[PDB]
Amino acid sequence: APGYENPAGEIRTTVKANSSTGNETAPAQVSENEAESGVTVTDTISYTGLVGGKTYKVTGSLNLVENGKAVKVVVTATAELKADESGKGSWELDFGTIAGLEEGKSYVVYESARSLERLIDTDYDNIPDTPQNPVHEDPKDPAQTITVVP
Ligand SMILES: [Mg+2]
Repeated sequence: APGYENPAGEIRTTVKANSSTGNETAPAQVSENEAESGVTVTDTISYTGLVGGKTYKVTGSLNLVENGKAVKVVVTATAELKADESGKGSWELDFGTIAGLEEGKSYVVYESARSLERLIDTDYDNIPDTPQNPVHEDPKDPAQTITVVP
């Protein structure tokens, strides 16, 4: 086949819980009363180095964090999303309305964006043979974290 330069992708994530958004410094926060009432959780996935116009199966997980480690999947969400023509842009993944988040606990979002098509050449025959799949799985990323406060 002709010249095939492998795409090299990166995804970053920002969680929103009700009206609170995580950032580089501090997690999103919801009160115990908000947690009892059901928390709307959405995650923004900022991507670069994807293949323009290609569809990615995005899977997200909301994870209980203890001692800086993800110890329990609370909920997952999934959608098939198209990369912008430039291969850079953002997606929104809607987790819906989450019950049972506990006061004093932190929860972290992970994202996996896996192309439907084979876009990575693993064997240098110039033929792509495996999906492109950047991930963001940082249990200590405050931008992906929700903390329940009194
Ligand atoms: Mg190949």
